[PDB]
Amino acid sequence: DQPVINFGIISTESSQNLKSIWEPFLKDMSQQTGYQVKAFFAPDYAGIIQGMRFDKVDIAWYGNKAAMEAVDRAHGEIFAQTVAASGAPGYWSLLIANKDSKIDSLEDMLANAKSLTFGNGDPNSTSGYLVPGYYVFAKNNVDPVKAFKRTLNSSHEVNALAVANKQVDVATFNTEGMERLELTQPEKARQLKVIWKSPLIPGDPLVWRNNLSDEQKNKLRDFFFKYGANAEQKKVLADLQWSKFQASDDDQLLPIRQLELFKQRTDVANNANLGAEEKAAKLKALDEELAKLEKRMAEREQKTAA
Ligand SMILES: [Cl-]
Repeated sequence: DQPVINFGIISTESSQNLKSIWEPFLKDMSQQTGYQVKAFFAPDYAGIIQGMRFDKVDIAWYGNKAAMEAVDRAHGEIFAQTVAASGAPGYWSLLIANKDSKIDSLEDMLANAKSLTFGNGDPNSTSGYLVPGYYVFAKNNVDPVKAFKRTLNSSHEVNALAVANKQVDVATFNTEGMERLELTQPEKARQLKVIWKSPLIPGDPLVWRNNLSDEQKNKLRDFFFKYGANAEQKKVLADLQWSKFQASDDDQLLPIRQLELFKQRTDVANNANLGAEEKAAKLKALDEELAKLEKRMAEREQKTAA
């Protein structure tokens, strides 16, 4: 009758794939903390966020956008951040096409959109939805829900396989998923080429529900920050594509929130269906949120100055 920690793991890949690399880690977490740690999977990232909102998920590995939603809607708090095994300070979003495709660039895709099928990402994905949503779509005034022959919304792994198998022409993806696919399904990775790469996205945070007990919070902090001390733990980390965990907080999300608001604002400005007053009202509201955010960001950068 040892207390249970439900650990949410976002659907970047199939649960079967995730278990093979997550189970050794959760077993170590169980041993070190004295809790029974059980994986919580879902079909999409929303399942983890909503699970946390109703206290079915205690702690989770999220991407940055899902962490933002968890903080805003699911009583979440960031306490740690993953660091790439390579030492990279983050990862990147990709657009992928099949190696046989004549689409070889963002311009080729946009120029030919009406003839193409597009695999968009999970709507709570940073690399799969938000990042390309802004840099590829909003900035170029092309709406993925209208521009293509057909669109889908799928996990990273489902998009990669759909492009590999010639079911979708272009899809969103990311560099961490690519490395994983290269390991688990090299025959599929061999069918893929990268036609676009985003700016750097910061490392994924770990988030807990803020009503977790003090004892659980403290033992979890101790576990994450001390992990990687020996060969066994180093192997676990490497298989998860990490080198270590470091301390973080909700302010990790400030630039993510900025990108989210840049996207929403540009999407509203681009929307030719809106009336003059309806548009002006929405943009005023969004610009006030951006002003408040950028003041907070300025405060944080100036305290690092002085
Ligand atoms: Cl699955």
